[PDB]
Amino acid sequence: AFDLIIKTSFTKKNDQGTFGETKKVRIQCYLQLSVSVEDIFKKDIFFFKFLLNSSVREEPVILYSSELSAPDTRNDYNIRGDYIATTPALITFDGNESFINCYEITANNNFDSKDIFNLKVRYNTLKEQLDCFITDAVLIEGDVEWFILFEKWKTFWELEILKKLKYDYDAFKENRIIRLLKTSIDLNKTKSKIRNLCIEKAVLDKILICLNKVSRGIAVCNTDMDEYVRNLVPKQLTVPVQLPGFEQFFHVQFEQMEIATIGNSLSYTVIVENLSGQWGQDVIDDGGYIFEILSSNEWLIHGQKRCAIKEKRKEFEVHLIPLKKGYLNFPRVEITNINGKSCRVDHSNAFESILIFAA
Amino acid sequence: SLLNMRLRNISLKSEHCILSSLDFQTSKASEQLTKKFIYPQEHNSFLKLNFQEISYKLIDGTSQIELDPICPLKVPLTAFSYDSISATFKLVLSTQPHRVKITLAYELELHPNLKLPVRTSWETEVTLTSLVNSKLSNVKFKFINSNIKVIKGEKFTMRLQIINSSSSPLDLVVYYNNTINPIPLTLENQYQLHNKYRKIAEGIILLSNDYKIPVVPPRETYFADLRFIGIMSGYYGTLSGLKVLDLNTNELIEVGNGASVLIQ
Amino acid sequence: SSQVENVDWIEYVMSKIRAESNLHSRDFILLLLDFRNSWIDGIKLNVQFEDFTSNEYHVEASHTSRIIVPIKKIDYKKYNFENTPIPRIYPGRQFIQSGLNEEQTIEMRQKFWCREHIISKLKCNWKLTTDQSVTGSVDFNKFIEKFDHKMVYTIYPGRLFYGVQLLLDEPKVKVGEIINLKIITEPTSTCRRKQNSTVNFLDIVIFDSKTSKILPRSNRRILYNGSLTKPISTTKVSEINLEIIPIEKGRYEFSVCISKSNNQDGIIQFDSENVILSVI
Repeated sequence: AFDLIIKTSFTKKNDQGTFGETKKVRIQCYLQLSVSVEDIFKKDIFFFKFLLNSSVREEPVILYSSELSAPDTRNDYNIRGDYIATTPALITFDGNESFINCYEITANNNFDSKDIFNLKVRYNTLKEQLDCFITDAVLIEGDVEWFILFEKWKTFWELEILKKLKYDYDAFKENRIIRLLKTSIDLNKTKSKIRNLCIEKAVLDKILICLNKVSRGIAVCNTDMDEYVRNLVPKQLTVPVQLPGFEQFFHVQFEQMEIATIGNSLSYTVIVENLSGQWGQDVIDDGGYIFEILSSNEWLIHGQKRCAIKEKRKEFEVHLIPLKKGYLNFPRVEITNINGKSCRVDHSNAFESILIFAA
Repeated sequence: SLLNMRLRNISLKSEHCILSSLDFQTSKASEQLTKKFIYPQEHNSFLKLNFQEISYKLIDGTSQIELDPICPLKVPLTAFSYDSISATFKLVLSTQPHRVKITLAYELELHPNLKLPVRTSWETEVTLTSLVNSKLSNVKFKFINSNIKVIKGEKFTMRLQIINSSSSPLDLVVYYNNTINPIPLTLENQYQLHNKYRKIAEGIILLSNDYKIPVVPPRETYFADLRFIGIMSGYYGTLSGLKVLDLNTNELIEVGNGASVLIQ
Repeated sequence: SSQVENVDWIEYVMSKIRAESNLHSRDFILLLLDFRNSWIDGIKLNVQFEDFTSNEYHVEASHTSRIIVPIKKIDYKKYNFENTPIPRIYPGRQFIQSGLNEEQTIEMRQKFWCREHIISKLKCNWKLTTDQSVTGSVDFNKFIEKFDHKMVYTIYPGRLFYGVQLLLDEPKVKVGEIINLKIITEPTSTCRRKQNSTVNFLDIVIFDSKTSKILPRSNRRILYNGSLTKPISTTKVSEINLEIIPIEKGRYEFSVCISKSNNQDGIIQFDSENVILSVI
């Protein structure tokens, strides 16, 4: 956050005096919201998975919408999975509050790993959304005869008293109480601060009542504070995200040829095949694309544990011997190039357990 | 060399038999040599090994006896570069490690005239819960049919065979508690633990609760025949809850660890 | 399953749900009595509840035999055990306040009426094996001890804070086919007075059924829009919606938990309502 001095030197048409003030405002340049992308492949359907979050320990934020806009380059894919929030959705810095945002992409012709996608998430800060509630629902509620008199002190109230109110966001989260932290503001000092400037006695009285109420903890929880966001401009964070620069894309399927006790093998036929045709890059059946089955402490392999891929559709029988008692996952498989390259593999049976029942 | 190989034997005490698994791959020496000498001009070459015999022979003194593999392995097989092949053998296990020999007869196929043969061999040594015991006592417990699979709701029977040889008879009592144990942690682990406890508590139930085992005279056995019924499909590996307490010193031995019920 | 109907209680409960197929098997409870015979000769038991009868059980001397008799759960919506004083069968006497505050006199009242419910409807009969004309009966008033904290929950769901309910559109979907699920949560009389607050959270935790381990909060198998953890009120029936998208073939459980606050410990009730779905 940085300070910044503005100064105006403006004349006037009707008046001759060369007016213009010199203000010194603070600006919090740190971006509140944070987004981390995760990518998912499956055969011919792609899946984006964004973990929205906050980037300040003591500044929860609220989400309105995160509709993933497609690029404008061409008549491209049919996105789906846009989220429009019926009510503002809370989100903290960390904890068990992972606000996932998932999108399903299915192609029409193929994928090019050079395009872009713009998220365009609209958010707002809890501090702003909950300061508006106090400054509109506790001071000037249901009155115009009051507001026409109070409005001459508007911008002072929103810059020299309200801005310093540090909140008990924990209390709001847990019990939904609008309460200040104990060491927030010296009540006597801020009570004195308003006297020096001239003020209508009624306005001083009502602001005193409001400050006392906020310090005593008005605690409307869910019956309200969904109507006052209407007059708060949100903030956009249109962020670009790009598909990965993978070179090749295989998928591997473990057919179960022809429950299963320990020490007796289960036959399988693995089918590795390169579905790179539907991802822009043409197939390359000559690269150094060793494919290996990572035997673990709870499985054992018999047959070809590793082989170099040099054909579009490779397959070979492999036998699996259990070691552990029961309900084991399949062994993992990996395909890492030898020279310098990287690729990706869709293990179709990645999450599929097998029950081993001894004797 | 160009067949970097190892033997990764692992023991199955439950099966009472050790599985010796050998695995051999063409090595980085071959990876260098194929570009260095075989086809330096061609961009990316590959070896052409052909295994004509893979033999596992257990040996001692003048004795030398082969051992067959677990699964069918075609003897006259091929092999290219970056390849790794594994095979497994079973053998029964206390204070005398075995002695084995692995022999690999193969031959390269540099052109289909020149076939450099090899007979590489080496030998080494085979180097590396269900029956429960009672604490502060001698008695031993084992279910006769430890692993049992049945269908949902059909009552089934076990036989908790007992060995007692300590000094004197006992009046131990076996019972199953269908009460959710108290959890002690993030919610992602707390509810995992609670799901485990709840399934244990109200999955399987005993038709012979508070079955006072009548008498077990010293240096004798007993068949505490139990009867069950399941109501929630799943796999109750080492089922808890079934605990037996002795009315001599208030033990709480977890005798239920010797059962692996599976109700569908 | 339909194969295991040789046994009387399983046959009865399956028949009841089939005949009245709107309710679900979780609306039943076993009782698990255990009759121990002290008479020297063998006895034959027939036990009865409101509509059904058990088959003959031959219990011999000094040997216990368990009886799995099913009972329908009593709903708190149409009995009102909260404000119902314990009856004094000798009316007219000097009254002395028992010194029992509200939070525990309500508990004792609930336990007493819960016990009294099953006494009036459960009965049984004798047949001595030697002579068949020595019939008899058993009262359970002077056997059944007072209920306990654990037994109150299962037979009286009203003791629980929230009566949640789950439902899927179809319990059979294809890979990548969208499906939304709704949670209907209504608080109970216990929730309306046991706590001074306004909001309680709930989580929509998921299990793999076969493997029976909780999936991670941020997993590779189920995709959804919005946090699983959501607020709900403590005074009105609330409907929550989620937009599940399965990715991997299998079957999932979708349990629920309800907590005071996002404070690690402090979970109100570990709810048992779950609805299993299959994706293939």
